[PDB]
Amino acid sequence: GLLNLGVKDIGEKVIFDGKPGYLGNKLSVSVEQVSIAKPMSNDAVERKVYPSESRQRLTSYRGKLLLKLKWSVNNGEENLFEVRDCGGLPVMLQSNRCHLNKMSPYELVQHKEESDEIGGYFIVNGIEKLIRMLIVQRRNHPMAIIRPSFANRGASYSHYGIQIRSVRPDQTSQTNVLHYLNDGQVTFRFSWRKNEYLVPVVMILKALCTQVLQYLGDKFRVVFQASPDQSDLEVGQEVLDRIVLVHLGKDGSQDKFRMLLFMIRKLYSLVAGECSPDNPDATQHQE
Amino acid sequence: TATTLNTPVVIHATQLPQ
Amino acid sequence: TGQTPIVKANLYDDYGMDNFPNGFNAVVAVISYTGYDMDDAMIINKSADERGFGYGT
Amino acid sequence: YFDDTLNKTKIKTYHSSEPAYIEEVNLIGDESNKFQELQTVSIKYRIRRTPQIGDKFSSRHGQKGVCSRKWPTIDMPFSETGIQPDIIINPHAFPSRMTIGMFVESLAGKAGAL
Amino acid sequence: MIVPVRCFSCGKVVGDKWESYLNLLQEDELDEGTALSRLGLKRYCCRRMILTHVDLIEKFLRYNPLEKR
Amino acid sequence: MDISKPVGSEITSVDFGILTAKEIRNLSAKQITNPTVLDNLGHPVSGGLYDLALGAFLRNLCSTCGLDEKFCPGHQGHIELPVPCYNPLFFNQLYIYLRASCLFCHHFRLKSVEVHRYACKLRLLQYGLIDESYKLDEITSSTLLNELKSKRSEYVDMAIAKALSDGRTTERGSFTATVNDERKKLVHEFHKKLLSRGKCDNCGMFSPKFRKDGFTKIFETASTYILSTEVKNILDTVFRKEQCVLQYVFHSRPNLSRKLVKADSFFMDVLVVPPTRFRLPSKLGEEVHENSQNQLLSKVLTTSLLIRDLNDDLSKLLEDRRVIFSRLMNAFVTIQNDVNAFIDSTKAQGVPIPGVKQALEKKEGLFRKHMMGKRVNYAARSVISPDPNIETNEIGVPPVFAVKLTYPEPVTAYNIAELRQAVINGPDKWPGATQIQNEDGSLVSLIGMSVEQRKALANQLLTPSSNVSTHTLNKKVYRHIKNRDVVLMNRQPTLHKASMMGHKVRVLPNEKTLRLHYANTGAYNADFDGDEMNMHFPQNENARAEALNLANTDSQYLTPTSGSPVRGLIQDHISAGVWLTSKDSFFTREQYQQYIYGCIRPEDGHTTRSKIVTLPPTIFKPYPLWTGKQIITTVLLNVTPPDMPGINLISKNKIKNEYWGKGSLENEVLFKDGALLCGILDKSQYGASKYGIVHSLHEVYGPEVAAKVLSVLGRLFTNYITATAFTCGMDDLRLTAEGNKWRTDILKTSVDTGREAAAEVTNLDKDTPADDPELLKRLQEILRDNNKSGILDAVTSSKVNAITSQVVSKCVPDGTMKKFPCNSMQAMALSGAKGSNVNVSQIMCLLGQQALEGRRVPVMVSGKTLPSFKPYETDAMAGGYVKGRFYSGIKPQEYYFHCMAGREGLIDTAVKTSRSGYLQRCLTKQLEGVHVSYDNSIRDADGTLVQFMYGGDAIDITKESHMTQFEFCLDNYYALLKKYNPSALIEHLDVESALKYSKKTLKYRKKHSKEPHYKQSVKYDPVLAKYNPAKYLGSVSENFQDKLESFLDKNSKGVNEKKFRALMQLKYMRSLINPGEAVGIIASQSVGEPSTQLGIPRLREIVMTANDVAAVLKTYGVEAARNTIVNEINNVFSRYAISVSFRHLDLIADMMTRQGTYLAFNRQGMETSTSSFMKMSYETTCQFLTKAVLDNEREQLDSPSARIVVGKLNNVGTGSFDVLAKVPNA
Amino acid sequence: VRKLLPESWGFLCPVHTPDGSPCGLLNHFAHKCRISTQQSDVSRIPSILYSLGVAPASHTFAAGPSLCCVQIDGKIIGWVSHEQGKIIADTLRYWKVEGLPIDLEIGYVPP
RNA sequence: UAAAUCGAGAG
DNA sequence: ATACGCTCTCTGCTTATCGGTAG
DNA sequence: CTACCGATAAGCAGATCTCTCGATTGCGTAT
Ligand SMILES: [Zn+2]
Ligand SMILES: [Zn+2]
Ligand SMILES: [Zn+2]
Repeated sequence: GLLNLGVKDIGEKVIFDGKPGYLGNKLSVSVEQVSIAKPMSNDAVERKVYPSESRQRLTSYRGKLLLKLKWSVNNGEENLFEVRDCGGLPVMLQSNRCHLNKMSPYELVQHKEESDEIGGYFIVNGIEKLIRMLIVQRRNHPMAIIRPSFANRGASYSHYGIQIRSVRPDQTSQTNVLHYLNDGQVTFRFSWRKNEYLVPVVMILKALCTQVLQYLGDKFRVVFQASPDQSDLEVGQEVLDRIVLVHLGKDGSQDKFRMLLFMIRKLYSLVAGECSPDNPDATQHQE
Repeated sequence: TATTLNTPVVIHATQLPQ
Repeated sequence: TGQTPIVKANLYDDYGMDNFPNGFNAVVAVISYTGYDMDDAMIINKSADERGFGYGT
Repeated sequence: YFDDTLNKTKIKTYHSSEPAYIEEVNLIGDESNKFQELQTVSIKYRIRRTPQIGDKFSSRHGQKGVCSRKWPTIDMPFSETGIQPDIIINPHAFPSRMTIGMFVESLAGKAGAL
Repeated sequence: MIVPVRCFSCGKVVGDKWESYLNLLQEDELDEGTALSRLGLKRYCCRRMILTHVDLIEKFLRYNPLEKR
Repeated sequence: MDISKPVGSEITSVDFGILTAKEIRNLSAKQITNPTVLDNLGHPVSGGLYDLALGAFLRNLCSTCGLDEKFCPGHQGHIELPVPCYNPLFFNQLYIYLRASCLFCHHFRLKSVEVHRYACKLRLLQYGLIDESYKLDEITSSTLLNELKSKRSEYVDMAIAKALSDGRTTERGSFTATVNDERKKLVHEFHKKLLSRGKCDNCGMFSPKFRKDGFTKIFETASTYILSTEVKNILDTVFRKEQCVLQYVFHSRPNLSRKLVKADSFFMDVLVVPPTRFRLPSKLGEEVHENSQNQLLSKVLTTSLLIRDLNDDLSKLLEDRRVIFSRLMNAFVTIQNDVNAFIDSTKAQGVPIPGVKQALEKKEGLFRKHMMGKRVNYAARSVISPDPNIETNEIGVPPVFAVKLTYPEPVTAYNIAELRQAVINGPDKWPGATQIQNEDGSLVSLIGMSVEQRKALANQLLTPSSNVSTHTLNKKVYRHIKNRDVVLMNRQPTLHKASMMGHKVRVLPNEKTLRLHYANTGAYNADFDGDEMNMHFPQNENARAEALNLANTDSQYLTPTSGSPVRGLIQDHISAGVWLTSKDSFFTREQYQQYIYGCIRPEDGHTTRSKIVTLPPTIFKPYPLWTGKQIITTVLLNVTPPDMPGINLISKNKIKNEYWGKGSLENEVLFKDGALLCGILDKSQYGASKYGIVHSLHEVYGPEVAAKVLSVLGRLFTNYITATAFTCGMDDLRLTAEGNKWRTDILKTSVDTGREAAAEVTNLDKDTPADDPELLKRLQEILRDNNKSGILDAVTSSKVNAITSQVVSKCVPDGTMKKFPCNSMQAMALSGAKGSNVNVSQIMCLLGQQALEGRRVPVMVSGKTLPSFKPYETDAMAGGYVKGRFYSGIKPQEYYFHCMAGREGLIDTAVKTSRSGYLQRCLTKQLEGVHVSYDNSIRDADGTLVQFMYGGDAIDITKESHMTQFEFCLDNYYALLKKYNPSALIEHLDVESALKYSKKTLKYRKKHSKEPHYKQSVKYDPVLAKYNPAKYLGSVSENFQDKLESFLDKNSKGVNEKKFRALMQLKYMRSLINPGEAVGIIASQSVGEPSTQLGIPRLREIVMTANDVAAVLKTYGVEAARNTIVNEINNVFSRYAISVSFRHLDLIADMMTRQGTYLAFNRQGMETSTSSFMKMSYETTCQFLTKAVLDNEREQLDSPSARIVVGKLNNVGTGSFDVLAKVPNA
Repeated sequence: VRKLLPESWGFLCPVHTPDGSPCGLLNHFAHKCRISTQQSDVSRIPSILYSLGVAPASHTFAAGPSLCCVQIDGKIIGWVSHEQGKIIADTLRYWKVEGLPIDLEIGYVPP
């Protein structure tokens, strides 16, 4: 699925104590299996809870979420495991984690549901709430953009730009914008945590394919929350992994380099008048 | 009791007592 | 008391809307008669809903 | 509910304008190991929404409108066959709104019912 | 939900022609117009009262709370 | 409000002054200490935010007063701040007067000669002698400076003495908009140049530059922080030295109190806690959420305790002193920021809790939500449903409202006939009472009472009072809203004044919806698809008078936007007119008599003869017939008053003379001597049209007779349509085979329109193939440019519109299978009951070209309009040319384009009302007080004269309609002469002098006008400028008199010329705007409401946000700017074909230009205004409150906005005078 | 943003749109438009693309819009001529409609 | 008994 | 178990650093 | 020669109809 992919992408959070340049015990901690089941309820041996009861109880239709951790030490000396629950996670009806996933319309009537009840909506405190679909930029597409907001980013900015909303296999998106400056210097911009960050693009070009990576890693070493164990080169390659075109991922350095080369050429066309801005209002560039 | 219907709003002495 | 549309698209029954009636067929007279409907109002027969037309809960 | 804090019987009331009929009651219990007493009740009432004058009715073409009067059947026009139409819609709605869908739908509806 | 006792427009009692209409459509191969006519429904006001009824109460009767499912 | 409780004292004015610490400590009922609101067990902690002595709190008798929760007004406490801290309101004032000084000399860094010069200039502006000060500047070693100062002081004192001795300015100054403007300019230049002194002049030693990084902190540089007590002491010394110079910078009216202005006002020595009544906790069942003000005060109290403890620790006594000093400094800064947060919720550092300023700043503040627009009592709301049999001046109140709404009628000796039986009825038996308000003010209730006791109470309504003190008053009964009462009906949004009228109430028996007659549809712009509207029920006789007389539905026939009518029957009655007044309409004796009595029932007063009169049958043999013309004639004869002739009128309608047959004359309408002799009643006659029959009846017999005529015409046309129907069908929409063949053959000529137009725009040969790659390439180059495609979108659109017109002309009204008047679609379209020719064209011929913002359908990046069409489809079909009609249906691509156009229309319709309402709000806030004085000169509330003559002639636009309809006036000369009755209009009016001067100036003008306007020396004023048009007969405007003279000189025709001109001039004397008319409000509505329908942005470039006014003002002056303003604010209205009376554009331009500049209608213009409360109630309440309180401004409560805020009667219309009663005894 | 656009030909329902503030924004989908919910197996697409003549990006030495860029799912695959671009675009459509999923959305932006 | 924020609607 | 610490507009104005002119 | 007054160039603040419903209203930690 995708929860497991996402939590695999999350990784570890290494914190070192100060007990005796060796920091001590590594404590590499992560999660490896995230799973849900049908919503049961103990009322010794657990029975089943059906959305008819959830609606009539004025309560939520929530199952149990189980995360199994990886409480490791010293890079694998002892790896304790723990399958901890995560409370009542609401589950949407007619879905493979709901008690009515395959019930026939006769069976649906049998459990007080309806003849042709449709799912798609969660039940929360007995109120039926769905999660409205949204429309966003098309994924993995370097689209020319000319918006005046870029010109307001400061001095020497042009309203021109090349934007992309990359999406990782776990279906989470990171944005990248190559701004064009009046000087002729292009400028990568992203938002790693919540604030804008700008980097010259030739820097990232040479860094993707150790002098720059240490240089680049030293810039973002603190905001990325890299542990003291990780070297600056490691955090630099991690930056080139977790920001630059996360739709190529690891084992994609050369591919990301070619992609950024292409984006630079596209920007040069867009500022030279050989191509037109792509409307994000249109449906031609939307998902 | 003792409202604008039943008491003067402002009662002054025109001159000194006589 | 719902009713099936006499006039209905083919998709009306692909989606099984007949499981959920929405209105009722009524004898509509396009006529300037009572004077109580000019802009957008409309006139409803009294004895029609005295016998259950358009009733709901 | 007889209350321990005051030892006096207190009753809740109906906070609504439209008189209602008690349709159903659900004595919701709590799934706790203790024999916790009944505390949550879901009372559902029905109220009869007989069409009054002023209720918006609409066709499938956007001819929304309130009902000005429930015109008695004797006073409505009657055809040769003797049927008084249940809905009278003023003709002037169509020339500007241009809903010929309603005209053709009325035609097809009479043809289908015949 | 259930068949109306009377036709709304005219007032003719059509509260008994429902099962008969179903039979005449089912027991005998009849078109809808033929069955409606053979029951005594010539005015289109009476014809639409039975022609287009859904009889939803059947779907309402499955959910009986007084009988074990 | 009770009429039997009289109030003597009235607030003359208020003045904005700073409260001082010493004053607070004297009034306060207690000072609060601990930052705990209330301790456990439920009681409030003594000394906390709540207390017994800050107001009775939740069943706790107040200690301060000794009265319960209801009878304790609340009392004010204070917080002893340990240290004085900045007041965030005045931080910019404190930060300008903190700089611009020498810290050693303790003067300003400006030479005292300049400081004294500004002081005397501002003292002269205190008294209004603006020009005298400009000569004061015209005065031009150190011992001579003292003499120069003394000379200036003598000059100023002597000018003041002369002005006060001349009867020009009293002891309290003369403050107005212009003197305020010059004072503001002077002070701003004062401050701008006061910071220009980087080095002191009294002792030329440099000083540090104070640099403020943000509020709550100020830093010095040679960086270094400076304590607040240092700033207070510094500015205290500076103000002590320059008290004489700041006494005239912080004041505008003479400080008769002579109280010195300190620097203590600029600092928060004490915080003031409002009475507990104003911070009561949010109670929601069990939830109790304490006030945000209580939380902020708790925070400040906590900071006070902490900083006091740090101070005490420092008092009980190196490194420990270092840490305690750092902590004490941070306690100072934190309590400063917490005070700044308790006052303002956006200067802080840290979503944030609302501050006391935030309760006022914008909408939903205390000004635009609880003072301007309140929430009213004794009112109702519902949904409107139509109802004929309602008299067009009535509204149908449902029984629910009719039993809820009540009116307090005091019982008299003449009312106990009906109020006794109203009490006997009870609160449910309509009509009846719900309460008895006794002599003692006690409100005895009837809701929970028995009928026996109710009658027993009724038997004592009119008893004598056994109280020596209440002998004046008498009991009141709160009767149900009876049939005689009046109700102010409004329907939001109120785009114009006519949307809030006053109706007489009819108590319908049946249903819960406000039933309203059809005529008022355009007046409220209402429909009946669930529109909701509100009824307000006034509670005193003086309020009944205005809705019954001034806002009465009869008084509202003509909209002041142009004087046009916006009444008249709308949809069914119009077509019933096109049919009933046909030639084919013949009526037997029974039918005609029933139709006549069906609408003019003389049992309530429909007709003015008390016995219906008939008319002789039009066709005698074989049997007595009639005509619809005769029906109209006898209806008019019955409704029109007796002892007066009938109307005479010649006009037209919208139905040509071809739609009735060859040689027909029904298109021209003729009324002769009260009889309808020709022409069909239409939309033009009765409806939203000017100069028709109903308009003429309005102008001749009065407005009430026109209202009765509207009621009877509605009733008659209804009773005629309920005996004869009128229906639209599917055959009405059809065309013959001839028409269809013509339509097809013309539309086949639209096949090559697109290619030829495209080749034309790109300038190639017309005979080039659609596949020619050159044409494709040139269209592609056109594709990216937004203007080359603009001219490719304009020429083709014209061609397809022309082909549309060709189809429409050749098809209709010829090809249609059913012809007029059989074709009910055309019958209701030509007549004007609904729709246009374009609608029946689209229904029968074609939709046409779809417009999306002036251009054609938006195109893809490929060069395709739609996926179905090839790249650059050289065919008008792809562009958006919808050939299909709503009768035959339209193709999917055309359906898509029609969806595009409809969505665009919905978007703009959503935009227009909201976008264009802000401009109307701006205008209405500015021109709220601009009314008509008794000099017939329009001026603001204060008095700053805006214009001298309304529009130049002082003619009311609601009475200007038939002033230049001379032929109409002559035809109905006798009726008008009867209506004016000059018998009693000459015993108190002069004629000879005004007529003489008018003749003299007319002769002088005819002697002149050979030469252009500049050379035309007047030597002779216009009569209006010299003579009062409402007091001297014949005082009339130049253009009116000239047009009347031209009419009398081209039409030489028992009426003579002298009597006709006497009648016309008397009519002009009665067609003058009455004194006290809110001409500003009317102008604002009449310029904003029609603006709903280049366009609105152009308005914003002229009214709100400053050919070009700037160029014409900078070159040609102020009057040229006014003329340009009027011309441009008119021709945009003209292009939309809305008639806009120039008595509005002139008033707008003359209010904008009142300062000689181009004052737009934004906050910049409003800043130059005398009353503070208007500016506070408009926007930026903080800045205007600061400016009001720093000048100790005492606004005189004249603006409409201010008089509401302080609870006094308005200064327009009914309040623009007093009323005093004559008493017989001495 | 709120304007109806021709790019929504069968994806957004033109007539279906709320009236007022949300107009042009709270759209609805055409009843036959099905939004994809899982990944298409494009791992085998380069193989057929290489047979057609899509020269790999590692060994082509190409740049600019002057040449067509063949890309999959957001990563550059190769660079080919424009005419070859038309040929392979239409050919891939032929094969996929007639290994290759049915959700393979092919967009060939021509010069 | 409140008041805010988000959402849904009526004209 | 709970009480206490907390990255989409338009009109102005105000501040600012570079110009001279005139004793 | 310096001081004082303009002058855009940049930065900054406040703004862009009534009415009915519904739901929800805090983590976090050191005891
Ligand atoms: Zn029937
Ligand atoms: Zn008190
Ligand atoms: Zn000094």
